Amino acid sequence: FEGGQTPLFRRLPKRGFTNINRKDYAVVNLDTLNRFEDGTEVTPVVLKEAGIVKNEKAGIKVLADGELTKKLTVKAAKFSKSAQEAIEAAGGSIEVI
Amino acid sequence: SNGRDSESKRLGAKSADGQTVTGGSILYRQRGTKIYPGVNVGIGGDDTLFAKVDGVVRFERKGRDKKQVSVYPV
Amino acid sequence: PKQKTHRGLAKRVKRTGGGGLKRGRAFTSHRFHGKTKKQRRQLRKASMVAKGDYKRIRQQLARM
RNA sequence: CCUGAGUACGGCGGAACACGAGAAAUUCCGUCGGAAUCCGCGGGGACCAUCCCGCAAGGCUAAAUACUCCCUAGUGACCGA
RNA sequence: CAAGUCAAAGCUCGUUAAUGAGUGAUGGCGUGCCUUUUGUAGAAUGAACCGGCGAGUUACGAUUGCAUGCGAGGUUAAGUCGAAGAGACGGAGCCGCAGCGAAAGCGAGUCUGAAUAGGGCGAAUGAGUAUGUAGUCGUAGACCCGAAACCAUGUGAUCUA
RNA sequence: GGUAGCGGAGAAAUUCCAAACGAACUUGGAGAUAGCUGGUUCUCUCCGAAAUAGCUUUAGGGCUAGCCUCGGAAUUGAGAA
RNA sequence: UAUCCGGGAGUCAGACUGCGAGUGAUAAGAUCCGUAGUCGAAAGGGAAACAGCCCAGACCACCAGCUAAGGUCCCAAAAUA
RNA sequence: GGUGUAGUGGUAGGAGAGCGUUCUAAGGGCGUUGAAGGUCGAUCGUGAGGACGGCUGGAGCGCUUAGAAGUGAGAAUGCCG
RNA sequence: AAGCGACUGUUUAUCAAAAACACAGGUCUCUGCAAAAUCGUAAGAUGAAGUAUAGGGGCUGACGCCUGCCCGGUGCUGGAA
RNA sequence: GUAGCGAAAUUCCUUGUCGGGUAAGUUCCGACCCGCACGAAAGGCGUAACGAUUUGGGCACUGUCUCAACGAGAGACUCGGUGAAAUUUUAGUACCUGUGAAGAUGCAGGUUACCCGCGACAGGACGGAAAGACCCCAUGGAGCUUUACUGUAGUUUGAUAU
RNA sequence: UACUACCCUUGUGUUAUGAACCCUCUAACCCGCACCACUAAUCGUGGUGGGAGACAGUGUCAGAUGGGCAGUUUGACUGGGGCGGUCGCCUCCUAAAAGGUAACGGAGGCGCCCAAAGGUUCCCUCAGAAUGGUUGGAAAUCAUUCGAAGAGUGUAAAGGCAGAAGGGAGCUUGACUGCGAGACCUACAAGUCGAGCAGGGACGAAAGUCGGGCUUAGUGAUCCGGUGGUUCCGCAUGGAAGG
Ligand SMILES: [K+]
Ligand SMILES: [K+]
Ligand SMILES: [K+]
Ligand SMILES: [K+]
Ligand SMILES: [K+]
Ligand SMILES: [K+]
Ligand SMILES: [K+]
Ligand SMILES: [K+]
Ligand SMILES: [K+]
Ligand SMILES: [K+]
Ligand SMILES: [K+]
Ligand SMILES: [Mg+2]
Ligand SMILES: [Mg+2]
Ligand SMILES: [Mg+2]
Ligand SMILES: [Mg+2]
Ligand SMILES: [Mg+2]
Ligand SMILES: [Mg+2]
Ligand SMILES: [Mg+2]
Ligand SMILES: [Mg+2]
Ligand SMILES: [Mg+2]
Ligand SMILES: [Mg+2]
Ligand SMILES: [Mg+2]
Ligand SMILES: [Mg+2]
Ligand SMILES: [Mg+2]
Ligand SMILES: [Mg+2]
Ligand SMILES: [Mg+2]
Ligand SMILES: [Mg+2]
Ligand SMILES: [Mg+2]
Ligand SMILES: [Mg+2]
Ligand SMILES: [Mg+2]
Ligand SMILES: [Mg+2]
Ligand SMILES: [Mg+2]
Ligand SMILES: [Mg+2]
Ligand SMILES: [Mg+2]
Ligand SMILES: [Mg+2]
Ligand SMILES: [Mg+2]
Ligand SMILES: [Mg+2]
Ligand SMILES: [Mg+2]
Ligand SMILES: [Mg+2]
Ligand SMILES: [Mg+2]
Ligand SMILES: [Mg+2]
Ligand SMILES: [Mg+2]
Ligand SMILES: [Mg+2]
Ligand SMILES: [Mg+2]
Ligand SMILES: [Mg+2]
Ligand SMILES: [Mg+2]
Ligand SMILES: [Mg+2]
Ligand SMILES: [Mg+2]
Ligand SMILES: [Mg+2]
Ligand SMILES: [Mg+2]
Ligand SMILES: [Mg+2]
Ligand SMILES: [Mg+2]
Ligand SMILES: [Mg+2]
Ligand SMILES: [Mg+2]
Ligand SMILES: [Mg+2]
Ligand SMILES: [Mg+2]
Ligand SMILES: [Mg+2]
Ligand SMILES: [Mg+2]
Ligand SMILES: [Mg+2]
Ligand SMILES: [Mg+2]
Ligand SMILES: [Mg+2]
Ligand SMILES: [Mg+2]
Repeated sequence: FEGGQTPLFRRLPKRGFTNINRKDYAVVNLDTLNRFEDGTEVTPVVLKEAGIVKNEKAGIKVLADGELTKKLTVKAAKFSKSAQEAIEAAGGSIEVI
Repeated sequence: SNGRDSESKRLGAKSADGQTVTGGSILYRQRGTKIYPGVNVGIGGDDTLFAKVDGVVRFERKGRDKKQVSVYPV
Repeated sequence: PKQKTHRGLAKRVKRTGGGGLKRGRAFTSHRFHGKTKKQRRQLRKASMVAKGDYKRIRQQLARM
């Protein structure tokens, strides 16, 4: 309250809306997966059992920030293109649940 | 009646002689060109002087009785 | 009872990564013939909430 | 052949639903009008089609839940005129 | 002489025995306490005095700091067992680790934009979380007292009309 | 014996309705509200203000900045004379 | 000592003196600004007494000394210099 | 722990250190050879305050550490006596 | 002798006894009887166990002489294309 | 704006002007009418009687007064008994001048003053009683008014049902 | 042209239907109308007559009226308050040679205009005085000289401008789009200037200038609605509604 002066919230405009059908995915940034033994199969079940991902919000999305150093048969809901490149270049294999 | 006036606008110099300054800075606000532009200096719609590149501000007499601003870089 | 979130702020700001707040601008609704185009294009660009204002509204939009 | 008729529903006016008529679904009250029934009916937040789910307008139903005038056994980093 | 203080004669006593106690002629200086005020000795306010009582607390949340545990994993809630306990179980859920955008959506990038442009917000710079504790804020009377008043029951014509 | 408070009665004055009636008394909501006055209790140490700007159906109130304090931090040491 | 980050405030009634201006009657212990000081929030010494003037900033003790403004015939320390 | 330098007026206010009260857990100890409380003392500590004695009194109370608070009164035209 | 009110009465229990209220009288207006008006959710009741020479409401206020002009406006009554 | 009244319970100017009353009359009585701003049922003009009505004059009467004096009784006063209250920071509670939150018992300078009481008075203690009722403020309250706003009970009109 | 039928406008009728309206009926409703019974009852319930009558009354909905009643509103500044005046913005002075700086201190303006009064390229320089000359004057217009600004600059004042920002003529529309390092001011919200980049252009031979005007006023939040576009969303799906 600014003393009757027009408050900051009131002098500004509302913006946007919310999409009820929004898909918010749980993020795995490619530096985690250096954990797992090469050749194995990464899944949301594996990630949850390890404790990496506790909230599979809408599905796992994989993103490429860190450097990958393994072969991995990774699978998820969606991959980013840089992650596809990095995995397939290391020698893994992308799938989609 | 007489009781009214406008917001005083903060004219006059804003950068000093011998002062290094960034490009795009402001050197002298004014209404009417009480000081002219010079080297590496422009002039706005409101006759305000601004340095186009870095350098030290230098004010100079433009001959007898008119003044100049200049910005010589390093 | 837990805090109540100021919904009029929740509709008018957004958290960034440093915790700061994004905001729409004012002078951007209905009266544009009185404003130059530099103002219009510079006001369709969002800005950030002030230091002293965040000091005043953070308790309201604490978590949001 | 039957499967709850002046009923569901609709109009007007009002309420309760987080929801202040608002795009306002759903539920209920008053008033007036007013369906079909298994190839049927209602819902899925205006609404139409498709799909899915269910079958109102008849009734009952313990348990977990709330509370202590009271009774018994007691307890307190509660009081001590 | 806001009544004391400082110095001090005289007199009388003798201690938690140490530059002792009590009294005090006389002299110097000196306009109480609180509140509220630019400013009060105040002829501005309060208090007759004594004694008791009598005002920032708690619950749930938020945030900051300090401390501890663990650490890009930190943690359970309800409920069960069990001293009205600790503890164990309980991973549902919460925070953080990835953001950007109104959103679709993309993703260490994203949005704006025709745009490899520039710019904004972010990352490479990195540390959070559970509990306790203290400061502060919010919702609840929220620090204590204090209105005239408002509303909803009821009671009253033994007074008076 | 009758009229009772969103009222009654009134040869009418704002008058009377159980010793203050421009709306009785009592109980409850209720610890109403009070930007208003009064009060708010032990000690020492370190540091130490303001009575200004702007906006305010605002002007004896409040919000931000300014002025104070405490903790952290870094920076070509910017500060003061 | 400045800056940045964060916690906590309080302050928005100011007064006088000197200088610079306005309003005023170049009157006001008037009013409103600027500027500096003091008070406020500052005891002490002088101005008889006297927040705001002149000197000066109380951590304590001393029956020690040197000075400030102001003073030296008595009250009342110091020169009837 | 010591030497040196510099500083230590203070309201609102911020920060840090404490004294005291009641209770609790533990440890330890003191009380009919006289506890607490009361009262007088010329005592110790920088302060809050803490002991030791004399008389009264007649049964519970200290000390160390830590914790929890109905934790400290001189003012409220305060309430009760 | 003058003003006010015609009169007797009533009035602010507890600062106003009055020129204020009432009063008989006058005038206007409404009301045909389940009256009108009023109390009350409604029943029911007063009005009235009355009936336009009765009742209700407004104004004026004994008695005497009088009571002028204005229906444009605001109301009311009636009307109607 | 008529009749009628008119410095009026109405007239400011105004103690209007004139006359009467008085030695002297801002009041009173009677006329005038520049009616600031009378006026006809918010009734106008007049009116016998009436009035704890208001106003002015006169006679009588007197302590109202000139100008106080005396007496009586109750209290006050002394003694005995009994026994409150308001108020109250502490008080060994002088005066002038000045100072100072601008009006001092308390500060200064000077002066005066043996200690303690009794009866009386009431100048001060900005005395007591009472959180000023005048004033201003509160984004206070209450009652009241209305061609303020928004509504509503009733009244009325219509549609529909019975 | 007769005549046959398909028939079509227009206005007459029969029948069935739908409304509106007037009268009539009685059987609903009603009667503080009478009589009988319950019953000793001015209640009430029934019965029989009579009257009114599908009206009234009641319910719902709607319109008008409605201080009869209720809840509320009824600015601030201010040498007390009130009136006057003022409240937003621009310019000067005050304002004390940076900036800022108050008063119910002094003076004035604004709530627009311009499609050229913008941009660019090219060109030009004013006011007044003297002299002379017809109507023609004190003064129109012409010519020479004097002429440094004594003019003009859309509009107030200040600052500035004669290397023009003043004036005139061509070509145009940069009075563009996305932006924008960085600075000024700033409590916040806002405001101001801005080189430079990219796209696509104007003018000009080209340099190069052009993101309105000579600079500073010509304006106001959010909410709420409206219009156009959109590659956005669309409550299970597709749409739609609606955002
Ligand atoms: K609805
Ligand atoms: K003494
Ligand atoms: K914490
Ligand atoms: K930690
Ligand atoms: K000081
Ligand atoms: K106490
Ligand atoms: K009329
Ligand atoms: K007259
Ligand atoms: K008159
Ligand atoms: K006296
Ligand atoms: K009121
Ligand atoms: Mg406002
Ligand atoms: Mg411009
Ligand atoms: Mg828009
Ligand atoms: Mg339905
Ligand atoms: Mg219905
Ligand atoms: Mg008891
Ligand atoms: Mg006791
Ligand atoms: Mg004294
Ligand atoms: Mg006092
Ligand atoms: Mg007192
Ligand atoms: Mg009320
Ligand atoms: Mg009785
Ligand atoms: Mg009255
Ligand atoms: Mg309540
Ligand atoms: Mg001086
Ligand atoms: Mg003054
Ligand atoms: Mg000064
Ligand atoms: Mg103060
Ligand atoms: Mg001093
Ligand atoms: Mg003082
Ligand atoms: Mg010496
Ligand atoms: Mg001497
Ligand atoms: Mg200090
Ligand atoms: Mg010191
Ligand atoms: Mg004890
Ligand atoms: Mg206590
Ligand atoms: Mg006491
Ligand atoms: Mg008279
Ligand atoms: Mg009478
Ligand atoms: Mg009488
Ligand atoms: Mg009386
Ligand atoms: Mg009358
Ligand atoms: Mg006369
Ligand atoms: Mg008449
Ligand atoms: Mg009259
Ligand atoms: Mg009349
Ligand atoms: Mg009369
Ligand atoms: Mg005085
Ligand atoms: Mg004096
Ligand atoms: Mg003194
Ligand atoms: Mg006596
Ligand atoms: Mg008094
Ligand atoms: Mg008062
Ligand atoms: Mg009747
Ligand atoms: Mg009202
Ligand atoms: Mg209210
Ligand atoms: Mg005011
Ligand atoms: Mg005034
Ligand atoms: Mg200046
Ligand atoms: Mg859909
Ligand atoms: Mg759906």
